[PDB]
Amino acid sequence: KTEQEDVLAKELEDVNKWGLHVFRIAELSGNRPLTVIMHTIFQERDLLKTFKIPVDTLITYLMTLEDHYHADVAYHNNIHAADVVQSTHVLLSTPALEAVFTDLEILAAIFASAIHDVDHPGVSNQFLINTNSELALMYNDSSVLENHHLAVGFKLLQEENCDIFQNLTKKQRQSLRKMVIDIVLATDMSKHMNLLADLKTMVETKKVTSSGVLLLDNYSDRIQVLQNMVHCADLSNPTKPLQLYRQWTDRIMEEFFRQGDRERERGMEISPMCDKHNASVEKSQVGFIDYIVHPLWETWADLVHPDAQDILDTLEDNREWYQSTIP
Amino acid sequence: DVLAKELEDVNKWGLHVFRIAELSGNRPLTVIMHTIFQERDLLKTFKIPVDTLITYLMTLEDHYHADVAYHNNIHAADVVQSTHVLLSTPALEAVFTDLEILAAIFASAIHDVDHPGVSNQFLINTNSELALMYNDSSVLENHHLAVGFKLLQEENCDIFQNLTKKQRQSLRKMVIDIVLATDMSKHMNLLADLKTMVETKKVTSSGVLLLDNYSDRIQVLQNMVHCADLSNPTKPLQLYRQWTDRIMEEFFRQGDRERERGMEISPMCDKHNASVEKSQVGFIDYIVHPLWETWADLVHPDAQDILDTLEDNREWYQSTIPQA
Ligand SMILES: COc1ccc(-c2ccn(CCC(=O)N3C[C@@H](C)O[C@H](C)C3)n2)cc1OC1CCCC1
Ligand SMILES: COc1ccc(-c2ccn(CCC(=O)N3C[C@@H](C)O[C@H](C)C3)n2)cc1OC1CCCC1
Ligand SMILES: [Mg+2]
Ligand SMILES: [Mg+2]
Ligand SMILES: [Mg+2]
Ligand SMILES: [Mg+2]
Ligand SMILES: [Zn+2]
Ligand SMILES: [Zn+2]
Repeated sequence: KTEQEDVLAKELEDVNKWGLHVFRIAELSGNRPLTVIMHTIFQERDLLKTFKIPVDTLITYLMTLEDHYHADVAYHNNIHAADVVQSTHVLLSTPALEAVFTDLEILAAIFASAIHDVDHPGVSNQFLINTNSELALMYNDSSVLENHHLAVGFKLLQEENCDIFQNLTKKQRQSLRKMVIDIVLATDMSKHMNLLADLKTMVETKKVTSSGVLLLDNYSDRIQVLQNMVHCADLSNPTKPLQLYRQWTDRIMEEFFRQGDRERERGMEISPMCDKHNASVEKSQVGFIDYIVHPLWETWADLVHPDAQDILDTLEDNREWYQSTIP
Repeated sequence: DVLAKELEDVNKWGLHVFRIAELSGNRPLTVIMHTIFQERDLLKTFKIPVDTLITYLMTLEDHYHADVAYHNNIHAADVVQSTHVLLSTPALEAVFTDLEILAAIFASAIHDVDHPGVSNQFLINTNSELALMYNDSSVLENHHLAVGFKLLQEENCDIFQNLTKKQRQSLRKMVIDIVLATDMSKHMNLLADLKTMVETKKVTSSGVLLLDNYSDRIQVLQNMVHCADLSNPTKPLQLYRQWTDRIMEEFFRQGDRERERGMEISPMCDKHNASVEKSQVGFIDYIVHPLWETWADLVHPDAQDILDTLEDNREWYQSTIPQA
């Protein structure tokens, strides 16, 4: 749903697959990967018809949302947003979750993924706190960027011909709003340990039908699975085909080193992994996997067993790549 | 003058704050904060220039709204002064650092600044910019904090300028934790934990509370400022009556806006159907007494007189309500 001069349709055939080449999509779409992928998912899940979303309204909002991801930020840009959307889209389709979620809950998870880093400045919450930024002042040092991402994502609905939720009922809007806020605030890394703990508890008390489909009894259960799902998608780089992962790693190091440069310039202690003069990119990816990504994904794999087995296997193959390339 | 005479009672529960408002040219927050900072020797302890302090206070007080009947500068001054009294409760003697004392008092002063006179729920329900900015979570309390700290940036307003970097960071953290605890949606959880704190509390031989970690310390300051926020019905009846007038005027004005917007009118906000007596009794019964009873437990017997007044005031408001 954007001028492309190409196609693009061949690549988009993998939109239902892990390891869709999102960088290729960005190139082929004129750097509109978020609009393209979102538009394709909404058509495929029939969400326009279900929620009576005018298509030109959808594309107008997406283009505006995409414009508020910063082009000069190496990792937290429209491609990452497109990536987390598409990954969530795939996770939602997992067999163990078949017919578990409503169309509104599906819509919430996808919308949340799309806005979850919008207007990201390329620095961390802690950098913003430490430098007494207006944003950290606004949000009292609490989930500073995640609060902002939500505010922007919802505020953009008010731009001309941009309110994709105009035909939701008041109650639907309220519920969707609550769910999106819950999901995006859960992408705050400071909540990771708590989220994982609660995911492990969920796995332990897992209930499945005969077909091995999860049974969730209430909002707490459903929102918790959605929170962890989008958190998994946000943390999915190392579980992707290696060539994708390698580029994601290049981008986050570029973004991190730029923060470190800002810290160095202001005589601040340089943050962990943000010192380009003293970095161990490969070692850092292995620690990332060992202490953050594998624990999470092993637990997700548990919840949806064996739906996520190949992802766990790739994660292990990718861990070995970076291991084998430590100098 | 007469103001200096009224301010002699600044260390006592039931200070006539309305009188101080009148006599100070409607600057109760400024004069009471100044008085308390002198009293506790805060300017000396924290190298705060008096011209700075006053400049900040006047700006802060200007940012309370004149046309808001309850949530204005008089309420701010009242919570400041009540917190100030509670801090000096015997059970808490030499428990808190001067920084923690500064944090509680500063928190109280800013805790409702720029209040628009309507509730969080109203702001959420009318899709306000404030609720949009803060994702429906502690909407006004986040706002109060942001504005309160932001005013420090004004010309000659930075009263913390001579705090060490660690001091400023610690103070900022404590003030945030305290003002967020004034969100009513956290009341039951705060109360629930306070009861458990009380159940397991430790005291020295001298009878003073022992609070070993930050979690316990801030928990007590959170509930202290929450009690001061909720202290109207524990005051002499002449004062309590005026507070009741004001909150009802404020609530009915919110109800008027809700009616004009075709919205369901919020509980106790309909000028046509509300009973002040029934409302205040319910307020004491389900919110104020359960909290103050727990506070009185914590510091027993320090708060018994406060609790007695509360129970008298309850018995009083319920006397004109027919009952079986
Ligand atoms: C391909 O590499 C990464 C991809 C993603 C992340 C990562 C960690 C947490 N998230 C979740 C979102 C989040 O909360 N943040 C908060 C902030 C701490 O930085 C993160 C970047 C964003 N994402 C980390 C990656 O690498 C590590 C960072 C230095 C090398 C190891
Ligand atoms: C003198 O009367 C009152 C004085 C104070 C309060 C009161 C309740 C909660 N607080 C704590 C601060 C707060 O959180 N809020 C959130 C909002 C719900 O309304 C309150 C206004 C403020 N303060 C209530 C009083 O009574 C109400 C009028 C009808 C009976 C109830
Ligand atoms: Mg193919
Ligand atoms: Mg983020
Ligand atoms: Mg369950
Ligand atoms: Mg308040
Ligand atoms: Zn992200
Ligand atoms: Zn208040």
